[PDB]
Amino acid sequence: NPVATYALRLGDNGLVLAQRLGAWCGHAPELEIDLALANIGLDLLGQARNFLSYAAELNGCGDEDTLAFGRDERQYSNLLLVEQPNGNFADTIARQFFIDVWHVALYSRLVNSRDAQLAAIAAKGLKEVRYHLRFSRGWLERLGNGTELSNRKMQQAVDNLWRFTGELFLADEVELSLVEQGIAVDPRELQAEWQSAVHTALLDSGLQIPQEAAFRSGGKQGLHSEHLGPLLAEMQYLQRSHPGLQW
Amino acid sequence: NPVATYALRLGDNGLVLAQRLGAWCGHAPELEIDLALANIGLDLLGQARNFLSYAAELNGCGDEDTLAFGRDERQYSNLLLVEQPNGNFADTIARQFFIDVWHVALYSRLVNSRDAQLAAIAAKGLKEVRYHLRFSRGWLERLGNGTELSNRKMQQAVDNLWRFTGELFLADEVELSLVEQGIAVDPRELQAEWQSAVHTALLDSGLQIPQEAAFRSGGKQGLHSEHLGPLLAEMQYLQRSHPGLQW
Amino acid sequence: STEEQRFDQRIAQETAIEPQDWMPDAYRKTLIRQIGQHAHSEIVGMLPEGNWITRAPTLRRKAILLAKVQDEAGHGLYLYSAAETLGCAREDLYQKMLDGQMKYSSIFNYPTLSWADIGVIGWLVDGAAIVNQVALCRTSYGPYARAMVKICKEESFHQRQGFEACMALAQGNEAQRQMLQDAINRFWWPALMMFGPNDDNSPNSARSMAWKIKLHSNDELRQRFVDNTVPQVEILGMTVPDPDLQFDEASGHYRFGEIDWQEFNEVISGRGICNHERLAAKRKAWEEGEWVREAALAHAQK
Amino acid sequence: STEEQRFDQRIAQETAIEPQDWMPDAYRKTLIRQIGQHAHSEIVGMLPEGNWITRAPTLRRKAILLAKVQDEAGHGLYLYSAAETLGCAREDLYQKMLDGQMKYSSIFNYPTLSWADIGVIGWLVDGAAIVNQVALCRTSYGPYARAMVKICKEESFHQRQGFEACMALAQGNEAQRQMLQDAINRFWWPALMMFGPNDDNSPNSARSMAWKIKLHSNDELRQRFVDNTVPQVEILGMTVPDPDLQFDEASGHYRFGEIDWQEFNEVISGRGICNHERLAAKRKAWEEGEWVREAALAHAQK
Amino acid sequence: KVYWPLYEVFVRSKQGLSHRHVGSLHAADDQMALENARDAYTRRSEGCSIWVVKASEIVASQP
Amino acid sequence: KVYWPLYEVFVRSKQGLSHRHVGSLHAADDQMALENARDAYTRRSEGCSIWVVKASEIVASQP
Repeated sequence: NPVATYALRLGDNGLVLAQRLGAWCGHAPELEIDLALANIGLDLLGQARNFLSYAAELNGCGDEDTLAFGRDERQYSNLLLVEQPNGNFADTIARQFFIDVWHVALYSRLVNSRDAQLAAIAAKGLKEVRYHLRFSRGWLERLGNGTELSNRKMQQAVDNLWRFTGELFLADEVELSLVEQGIAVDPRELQAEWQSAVHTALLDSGLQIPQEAAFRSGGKQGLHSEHLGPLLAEMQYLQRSHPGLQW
Repeated sequence: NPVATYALRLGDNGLVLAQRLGAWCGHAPELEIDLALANIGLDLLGQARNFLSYAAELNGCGDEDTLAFGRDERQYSNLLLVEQPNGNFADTIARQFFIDVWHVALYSRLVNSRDAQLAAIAAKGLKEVRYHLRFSRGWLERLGNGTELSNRKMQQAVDNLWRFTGELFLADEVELSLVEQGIAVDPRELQAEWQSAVHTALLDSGLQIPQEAAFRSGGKQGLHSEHLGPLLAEMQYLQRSHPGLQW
Repeated sequence: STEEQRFDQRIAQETAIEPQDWMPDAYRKTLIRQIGQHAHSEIVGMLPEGNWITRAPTLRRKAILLAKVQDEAGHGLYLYSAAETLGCAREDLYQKMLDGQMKYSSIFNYPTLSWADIGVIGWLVDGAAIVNQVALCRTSYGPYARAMVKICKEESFHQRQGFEACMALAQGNEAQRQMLQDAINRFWWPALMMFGPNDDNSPNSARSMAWKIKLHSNDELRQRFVDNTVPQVEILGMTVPDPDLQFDEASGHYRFGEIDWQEFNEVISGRGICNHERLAAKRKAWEEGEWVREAALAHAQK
Repeated sequence: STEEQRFDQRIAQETAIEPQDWMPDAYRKTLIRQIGQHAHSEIVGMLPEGNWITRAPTLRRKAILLAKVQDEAGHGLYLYSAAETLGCAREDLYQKMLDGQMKYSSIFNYPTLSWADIGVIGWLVDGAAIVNQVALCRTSYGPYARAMVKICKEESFHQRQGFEACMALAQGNEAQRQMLQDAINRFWWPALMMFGPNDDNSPNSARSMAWKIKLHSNDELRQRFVDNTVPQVEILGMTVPDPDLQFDEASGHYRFGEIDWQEFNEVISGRGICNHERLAAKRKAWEEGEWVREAALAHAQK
Repeated sequence: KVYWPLYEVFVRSKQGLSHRHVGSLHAADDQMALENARDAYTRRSEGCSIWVVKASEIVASQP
Repeated sequence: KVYWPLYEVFVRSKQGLSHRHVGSLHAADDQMALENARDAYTRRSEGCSIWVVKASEIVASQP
């Protein structure tokens, strides 16, 4: 049960963020960005499929589709960060950078997991996360250290998302128990790697680390912002209308 | 006899100039120039082989080798221009530019010759001459419009060769008779095309057309500068020592 | 002129025209027109299918659609490069597209009203695209022909995937079968119109055919699409919304009904179902993205 | 280190090293050394053969020699490009060559004293070059290996042409046959020395073999040259200036006499027959050409 | 609003010997062109070398 | 004394579809590089396209 819930959390993060990136298709500032966003969206959905498929195998019933399409928002366990709206390009880039930096720190360590399936999924994911981080860090620098206007938008984007970064290093007893068995990564021990990356990139972009102490958690417990509900209404519609079919 | 002598003159020009360019092998300012000079030398020797082979066929005896190696300087019929020493790179470039411009004007017209073999040889040669002219005109411009020092050397080179340009438009009764039969080109009628090219290139290189009236002829009649004798001593040595052999 | 004659001879002998070769100014311009509008089409074409990305019924079908839309974007880029070899600027022709001074394919002005429409677009719309594009693999201008080769390799995969999505509905529940038929009923004639006007109402054709830009006539390609596709409709157990469709054993072709040319002219002149919405979306993306492009430029310069 | 171990593993698996890959600094430097001196050799190698361009006995043989010397220049350029991928500068290594701080092949310090020497160089000298260079077509550094592939294609033609020039003398007059034998007598041992020192007097060889720069040992290549070439000497009806040369049926190899290693060390240290003259010629070309290079730069800038 | 000049893209595949021109794209700088080429043309394949060159840097021979 | 920077050379043969990198050379400018490439690499073949690019213009992907 703990391993199933842990696995599902990593899948959910990837799934929900993937959904958000999908909304960008054909709406990006340049055709190259359209392509890059869709590529990241696709990688993340691949990761979601992997984690969710394993979670379904661990539970002994269902599949990536039962999990994605038949759970409600109180059962979804994604970080609150990945469910934030796309907002402007800086908001998308802020959200992506915080997540990629975290995925890099996470998958690097989770690839030494005593769970062989978890280690393998993570080994695949890390290679992709490294690409995502280069893109997101690149845009953070281009925007923060761009014009006066892009610098302000990028600072605003960072400020607006900061409170949700606390969940990145929030540990519960699922995390802790699985970490002691050498299976999960204790999210608290990810702070140093994440902070060294993110503080450096924000500095290099000529920007400021928010002084606000990040305080928002609940996603892992099914306690979501009011953003998730409408995301799921859209994501799940057809499956709800026409359940139990092959597509 | 007239056609044989005419054909031999075009071959001799190509042969003697080829010899001169061969001396540059491995002594050029850059490896690229070494290569370019050897390429031009090779084209010209190909042309000499073609004209001399035809002249030997026209006479009913001998071949390109009897012609190149067993005639003395009183029988050679090259322009005096092509037998001038290599001197410095500007001297080589001046000589090459005057000859290439003339070859372009000549082969363009000689490719409409009523002599089918002459027309064919010229059709091949013209394509090569066009490449030679681009190279030589290019260097004329680079040197004349280069430094103060290269500009002086290039002006000196032009001045020093100018007197031999008169032979380029010298007509004799071989020229005239064959021209009236539609076989040869009357060298006098080449002046306008040659001058339009050469005067423009010298101007563009920020240089001066010499005011000296060009006065030197005799090459076509076997009346050469004192340069040819020693060229032939070197060119013909082995054949003279070991005549009538295959190599 | 000698320039003009040399060109006509190069065309006759099937020697590829390359960006540095001389070409009639009308040949250059009709290719900027055609390649540019082909490129425009890849971009606007992201929108009808993209409309369903967030709503796709399974994760597998969602992943396929995401890949397809990503491929379309890449096809746009390939085509903009090719058009630029002719000396135009991507940014300028894009702007003409936004202003309505260049066209894009009539097909993208139709709305996606159900998930079945997505499979039907992959099947029929990419189907029509492929016939057209394979025919252009011997187009006379090299960059264009090589762009078509690169693209058809990727695109035939996605056409197959769209047909497979259609087959799932065709073998599924009654509601799924009905969804499929309705989507076909709505997209059949629009797909046929992608081939362009009739052969005697085609301004484009005279020059395009002569200059070997167009290798087969609009009507020739359309007939070949109908001939190839009717049996695929049969495989799905579906119908065509064409009371006049029938096989002619004599000719060896399907004979099919008359296109609504009045609709087609409404559509290409900006008065179709989604014309305004499509250009609005692309204009909105352009304008709202300005600060990002300016940021990217200001950062590059530093 | 992890860098060092990754490299050793890439070498073991025969994966080509490319300019952007990590490499041990000693590997980088030994390749700048070797590729640079290989390139130097193509340039200095123009001079012994070039010595006979104006004196070549027929127009055909003269045209062949001109092409060959031109090919050599082109081979030099290919090799300078490859060496530059390692981060050195053509101009700097050339200058080291002029000053005597980089070597070029020992063979080019021998004088061309007759026309036969020209055919013998094409045959034996390009012959030895080809064996060495074909062996380097699987050298571990990609740019180098690909340079060897490009070059051997052109060069084997000219080796054949040099052998054909030798055959003309071998089938000609008594004076021609004698000329040929004398040229062989003078160039045989010099050609053998092109393979480098013995395997236990070769500083690297240990590293070069390990890092797969050298695929066969000096002695291995030299033996293969002797085995391949002795029958070609026989074809010409000629002799080898080696009283100790004999076939060993047991081993399946020709056993051959001891190289004069004292001469070889004199030669590579600048005290051969033509060392001074070769470097003087190249120095003279460089210095006298300065104004041309300066002209070319000043004109380019404008 | 940034400039998006034209870039030529050359790729050398994993087992490939030389870089082959595979198309063009518009990008704000060399690093964005690389990133785009990686996605558009190589699909992130391991072992593939990509070269990008601004169009203005290429001089072609004359037809 | 002039500068002789490094140039990369790409050729597309007569019947060839794309430009392939065939080597490097040092030259004082783009036109001299073309001329040299024409001789060194194409041997003046009709119908062949040559591209020269200064090395500094190429950005490679990172190993």
